Amino acid sequence: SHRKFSAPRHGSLGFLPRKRSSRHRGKVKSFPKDDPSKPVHLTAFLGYKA
Amino acid sequence: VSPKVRKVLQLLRLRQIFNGTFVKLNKASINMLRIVEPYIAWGYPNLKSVNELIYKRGYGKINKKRIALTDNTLIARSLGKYNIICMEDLIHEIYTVGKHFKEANNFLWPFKLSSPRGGMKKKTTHFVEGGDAGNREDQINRLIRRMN
Amino acid sequence: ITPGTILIILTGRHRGKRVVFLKQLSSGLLLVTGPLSLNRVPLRRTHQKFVIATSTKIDISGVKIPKHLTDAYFKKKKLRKPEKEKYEITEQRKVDQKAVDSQILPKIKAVPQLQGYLRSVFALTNGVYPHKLVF
Amino acid sequence: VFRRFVEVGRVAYVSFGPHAGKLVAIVDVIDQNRALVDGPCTRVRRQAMPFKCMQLTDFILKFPHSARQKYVRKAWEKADINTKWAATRWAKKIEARERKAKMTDFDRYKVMKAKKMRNRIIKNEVKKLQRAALLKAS
Amino acid sequence: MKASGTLREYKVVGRCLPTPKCRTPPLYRMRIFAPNHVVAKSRFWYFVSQLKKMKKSSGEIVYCGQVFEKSPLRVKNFGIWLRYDSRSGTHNMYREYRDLTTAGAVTQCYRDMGARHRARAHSIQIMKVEEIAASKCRRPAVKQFHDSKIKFPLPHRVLRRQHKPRFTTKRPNTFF
Amino acid sequence: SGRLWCKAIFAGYKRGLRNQREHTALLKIEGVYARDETEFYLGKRCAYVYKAKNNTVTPGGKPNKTRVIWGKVTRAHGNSGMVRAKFRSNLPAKAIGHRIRVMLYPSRI
Amino acid sequence: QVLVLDGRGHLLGRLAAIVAKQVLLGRKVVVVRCEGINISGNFYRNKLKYLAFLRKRMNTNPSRGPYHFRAPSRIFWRTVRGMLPHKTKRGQAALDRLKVFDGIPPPYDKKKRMVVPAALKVVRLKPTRKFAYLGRLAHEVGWKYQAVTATLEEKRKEKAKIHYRKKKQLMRLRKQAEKNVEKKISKFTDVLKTHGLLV
RNA sequence: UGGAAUGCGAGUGCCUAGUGGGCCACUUUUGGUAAGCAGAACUGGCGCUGCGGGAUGAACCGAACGCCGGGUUAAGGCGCC
RNA sequence: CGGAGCCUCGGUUGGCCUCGGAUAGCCGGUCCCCCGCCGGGGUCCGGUGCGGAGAGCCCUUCGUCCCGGGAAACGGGGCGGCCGGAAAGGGGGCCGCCCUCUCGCCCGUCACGCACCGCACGUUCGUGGGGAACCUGGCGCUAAACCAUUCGUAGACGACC
Ligand SMILES: [Mg+2]
Ligand SMILES: [Mg+2]
Ligand SMILES: [Mg+2]
Ligand SMILES: [Mg+2]
Ligand SMILES: [Mg+2]
Ligand SMILES: [Mg+2]
Ligand SMILES: [Mg+2]
Ligand SMILES: [Mg+2]
Ligand SMILES: [Mg+2]
Ligand SMILES: [Mg+2]
Ligand SMILES: [Mg+2]
Ligand SMILES: [Mg+2]
Ligand SMILES: [Mg+2]
Ligand SMILES: [Mg+2]
Repeated sequence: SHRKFSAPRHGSLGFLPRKRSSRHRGKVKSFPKDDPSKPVHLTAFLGYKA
Repeated sequence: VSPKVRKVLQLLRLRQIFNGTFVKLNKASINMLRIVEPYIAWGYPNLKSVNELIYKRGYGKINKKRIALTDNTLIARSLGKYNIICMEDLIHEIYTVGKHFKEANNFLWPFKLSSPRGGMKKKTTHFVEGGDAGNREDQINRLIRRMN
Repeated sequence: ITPGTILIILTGRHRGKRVVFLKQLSSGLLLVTGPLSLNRVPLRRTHQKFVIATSTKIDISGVKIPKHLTDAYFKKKKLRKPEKEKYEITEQRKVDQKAVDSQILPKIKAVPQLQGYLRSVFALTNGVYPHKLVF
Repeated sequence: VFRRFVEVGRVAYVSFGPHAGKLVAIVDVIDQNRALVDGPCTRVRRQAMPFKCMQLTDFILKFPHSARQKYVRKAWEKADINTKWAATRWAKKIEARERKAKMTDFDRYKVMKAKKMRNRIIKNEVKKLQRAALLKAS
Repeated sequence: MKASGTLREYKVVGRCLPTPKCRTPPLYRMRIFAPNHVVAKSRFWYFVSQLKKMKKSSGEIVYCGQVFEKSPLRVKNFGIWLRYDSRSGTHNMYREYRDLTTAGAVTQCYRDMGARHRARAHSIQIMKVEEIAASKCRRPAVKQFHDSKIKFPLPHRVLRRQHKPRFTTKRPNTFF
Repeated sequence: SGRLWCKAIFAGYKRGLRNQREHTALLKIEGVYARDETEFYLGKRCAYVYKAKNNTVTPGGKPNKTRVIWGKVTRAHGNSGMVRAKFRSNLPAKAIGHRIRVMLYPSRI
Repeated sequence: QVLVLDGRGHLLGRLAAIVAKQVLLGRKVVVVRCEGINISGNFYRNKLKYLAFLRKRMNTNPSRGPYHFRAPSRIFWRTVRGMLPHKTKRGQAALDRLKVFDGIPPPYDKKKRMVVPAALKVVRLKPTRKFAYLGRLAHEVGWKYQAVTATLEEKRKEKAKIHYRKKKQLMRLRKQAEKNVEKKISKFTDVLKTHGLLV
């Protein structure tokens, strides 16, 4: 039978698996799309959380 | 097989599939063939069919045994009292339906014929419907060539 | 297979060679000659079931084959082993080879390129199927 | 764009069927799929024949539709379609196909030798032409 | 009846068996299109039984014989009058065909009635077959071939020898 | 020297859809793609030639690792040029999709 | 040894049935330009067929299958696998004898490609019927390398054209060479004509 | 002139187990809106029965079975599986 | 990088080194004319049941000897260099060389080879893949990983930093 009163599901299924990251250093999955008209520049950097 | 068809097929001596016998036609026998119509292919054989049926596949019922007709003495010892002393007399008594067709024909064991080479059309429906059952008249000879 | 036909041997050490048919022996085996000088096949018996008879025929009607080249002439001779015993080409066989070769060979050379044809060895290759071609 | 048309008198090469390899003339068109054709000078009885087993040739005879065989034979001879066909490249290609098909093993050997020397002569000439082409550019 | 193969035209003549009342019964004749004569005789009895108090038991076939086409090398138009049973009623039809033989035109009808109306041969009764002049034909499909200067090409010829070779280096051409 | 056999593939065994008759093999012969071209090959010897770990004798030769199962073409099969072949022992099922020599003897030409 | 087929202008299911029967007879096969393959029926109804296929997934764990490959080559690969006994050792060996490619990568780009006229769209379809492109189909269900495959295909065809003009020139010299040596090869030419090799 | 055809060797007597839940299909058929429902007639089946086909299946279609070789079939089929 | 064998695993028994494509249309030449960084378009000429054909092409092998005729001579075989290839990168061609032979191909002459006496697994890819070793010379290389210890950005234990 249907559930009596509706409710949104808990958590997001978009962040599965809820596992330990395989890398300690954050990985840039997607770099910004290159625009040839722009002057040469870098797109990322590493900092430490003070 | 239904009880009435099963009895009539036994009187014709067609107790097995692709078994063959000669039947002399008349009101008595033609109505029997109508009963077993869905179970038989029949027609009118020609002199060649009688020849080849009796030469290649001719077996005598001699002392209740199936003896191949490999000698004329086999025919003479059983049907000699009717003047039937050779395979040619036997073919003439069968083909012309002589006065002793009954004796000469019961002497012949039912012909064990092979499957029809080249296949059938449809054994479950009548010949006139495009099948194989019932009376096909002279067309039986075509069937005999492929089964003999 | 008529006398003078060029056959293709299909079995034995001589498989693939093209020989000249002489006659059928009384035992039914075929008598053929290379000739020896063209492909190194001597006067030798062979079964007709193991030859492909081509449509190439030479006229050897005027060739005299010695009457003594019979079945018993070619029958293998037993050799005893007690080391090994080897086959020795008898001097008679060499004389016999020349008698027949010295007639057939000039008849081969009357047909252009026939001698080269009998030097070559038959083989199947890519895209060549026996059922398709004419010998 | 089209050049060859099914019409009364069009001469067609029969490619497959009982009369494959023969020339017939379209005497009449029965329906979308069949034509009445005739082969008086090529040994084909007047009969119905599907368009599928036909290849149109460039020859057109002039006779009325359904004119009886006497006149299909008459127009065929006036145009000498038999020698005209054997003069086409189409007929020669068919002939070349079967000359090759009947090659005996000995014949095959002689072609293999002749091809061997011809190919070398042409190749050696091709090399010389290329070198001369080098001088012109240089 | 099965319309197997190409049909043939048969001339079937039959009558009632003679009796003391009528020692010479009249002879009835029908045009029967059938695969073989054995089927031809059977259909005859199926039709006369519909028109007369007659059946195989009380009558006999006097003559069964094929009617050969009289002008097999001529192109004709055939009008066919037929009745047939659809799923929900019976209908009379008139159809036209072009052929060389009358039996060939009837065979085209059985394939055609099966194709366009899902009609099995056991539900079709050919009543009449008449050769028709070009000026009397009604169906535009037949009439478009009444052109003494008929000409048309064969566009987009489809390769029918598709497995010889099965694998090839060059793509087929459809223009000839 | 050169090849003297026709190239054939061991397509499979004689079978229905749920019964397999391993005493008969179906051979696909190179270039034979109709039933009308199979006539040349009927009765021809067929050799399934393979190699094994242990050495074995050789007629007119010294022992090696080559082995053969002999057979012969017995009849055509279907309309597209397959032939039925019988062997002195049923072919192992590991041989499906591999080469089967078809010799040019016994010669009828 | 290997049978290299070109996927342009072939109907998906017809090529697979022929390709499946070839690998089951032990023949290695390579099919290139799997994005050039065609499917009969308009594009939208072919798109719908795949989107329905995309809805099939294990309700409790979609990671367990079915796997919905978006590359045209893998779509064709999965179609050939559908026509094989791929759960027996025999059919898996057959499936390893097949290689499928989007575009024509090396070394097959410098090799001759066969076609299957029994699967060719020009031969098998009526000219009016609608058909789809496996590439556009693939691109619109998540395939990601349509532009790069086409951009690389543009480079390949450019080189092939250069090679072809090199080949046409070598033919012109061959015809010209034959004229120059026409005298020396007359006797050899006759043998070829006499037996049909030259017309 | 053993008085229609066809086929077939018949008759007869003791002792006797298991069974006595059945169920299904063509046709006919009662009750019920109907039911893979309840109840009948005829025949044939399953039960007791494998085998080819219907992908799969008690009953459908074909055909019934000693252990084999060759040939040919039935019902069904012949893109690939 | 450059010798014998020993095992083991197999299958195979010439190669095709490439336009793009249209299919109610094509292909090849012609560039005399028009455009472009030798390529494209036009004109015209040829083919089109594709013959500049995958119904195809290339290679074709018994070996040697002797002397001829055609073919080559711009030739075969063989040690050093410059472009050239990236989608999953080339033991192709080009130029030198000092060497190396006038035989390689075709048609003839001349004879010979275990001619093993009818008989199968023959004939390649074949210096095949993998594993041990035995040698035998040339040039080179002398690392990490895991444990243990420590950290707490980590943690049930492993793992991780
Ligand atoms: Mg809700
Ligand atoms: Mg048969
Ligand atoms: Mg029934
Ligand atoms: Mg995704
Ligand atoms: Mg009880
Ligand atoms: Mg009940
Ligand atoms: Mg109950
Ligand atoms: Mg029970
Ligand atoms: Mg029972
Ligand atoms: Mg049963
Ligand atoms: Mg079902
Ligand atoms: Mg059997
Ligand atoms: Mg099936
Ligand atoms: Mg080997």
